[PDB]
Amino acid sequence: GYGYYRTVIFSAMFGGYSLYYFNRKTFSFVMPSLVEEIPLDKDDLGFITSSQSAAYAISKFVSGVLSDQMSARWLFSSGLLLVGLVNIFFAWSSTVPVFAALWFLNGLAQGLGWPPCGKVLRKWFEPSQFGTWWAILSTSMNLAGGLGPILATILAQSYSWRSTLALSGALCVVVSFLCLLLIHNEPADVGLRNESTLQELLLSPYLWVLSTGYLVVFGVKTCCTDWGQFFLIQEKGQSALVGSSYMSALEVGGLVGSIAAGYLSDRAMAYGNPRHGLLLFMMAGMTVSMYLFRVTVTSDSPKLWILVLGAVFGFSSYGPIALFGVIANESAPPNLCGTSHAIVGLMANVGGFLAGLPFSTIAKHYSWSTAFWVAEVICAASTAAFFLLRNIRTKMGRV
Ligand SMILES: O=P(O)(O)OC[C@H]1O[C@@H](O)[C@H](O)[C@@H](O)[C@@H]1O
Repeated sequence: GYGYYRTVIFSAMFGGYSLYYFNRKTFSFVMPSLVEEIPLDKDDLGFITSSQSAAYAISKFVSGVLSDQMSARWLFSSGLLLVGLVNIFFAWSSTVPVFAALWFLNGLAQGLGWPPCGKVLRKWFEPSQFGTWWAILSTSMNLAGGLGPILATILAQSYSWRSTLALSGALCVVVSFLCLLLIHNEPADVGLRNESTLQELLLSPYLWVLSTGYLVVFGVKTCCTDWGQFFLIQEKGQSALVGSSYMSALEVGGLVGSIAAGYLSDRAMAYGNPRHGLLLFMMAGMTVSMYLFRVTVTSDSPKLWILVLGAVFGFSSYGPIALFGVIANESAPPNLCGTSHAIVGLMANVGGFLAGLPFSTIAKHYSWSTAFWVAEVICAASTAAFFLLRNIRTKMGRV
């Protein structure tokens, strides 16, 4: 029965997480213009991305493991300020080692944003709305990623990427203070108030199936998101604007996938779970759309086909992520939640890392088309393996 605190703190969290994701992907968008200005090869960008992904994986694992020695409001503000500062210092730089270092510091700082977001969510809300509130808050990433790719490309006509990065850093710095002044860790303003072992958890042959299902989906999604603009600009003849709009159309369907995965899971169709069929259909759609994008798209093709393929791929790729997040927590052994998700998140992050330097060097050796061929083959093999392996124990922890 509290008022206006829920609104203020929720808006603050939305803004903060939007800025985090916008900074990471603002490097992602300025990559082509940086390549045009600074003559970077095909394997330095992958090196930078891989370094950032590894740093983010380590930071996220550490922050998930240690989530008690914090105030949940100083950590958030410090992370936002550090991200803004590293972006500002990234704006004024030329060489490759500096880029890699200043982006391994950004990836390290990026791990302190999400873990403290739940420490206020669990305390400011009744436990009957946390499930939907998590899903509502998770769309900030899609909102931030569906606006940047087109905005930066359409603004770079008269202003260089340096101005964009500097302004993004300044905005992050200011919103750091604006969010430190508003977020409340726990309700204390006027006065408000409310067997199992690791051996038996790692040995269950379902955690690794879920984990590899996630190292494959996340790696494929990250590789496609990061290199679709380059695949469109080079090889097949399309302008830079069409390539940028592919990413924005990818996140437009991603928002629908995350917010409708839960709706389609429990309803309609209802060991195993009554979501494997939907998950397999989503994976098959992700493979078919990626194959069609690789083959059908040519120099002469209406942009509507490209946008439709991007939206379909986004919908087919952002659904399994939410499905995995739900299923891992639901099938986790009792009193082992959180630590049953840290491993899954760590392997998803390492799969995202695998789509950096190795993908870049595969493309550099032969072509982009071969790299996407390998990605499609991997996805198809994983889908077939999932389809063959359904009746396995999903009650890990004790039997
Ligand atoms: O993928 P990131 O950058 O860790 O974003 C955090 C959230 O991203 C969502 O996509 C996952 O389903 C959540 O479980 C996760 O916490």
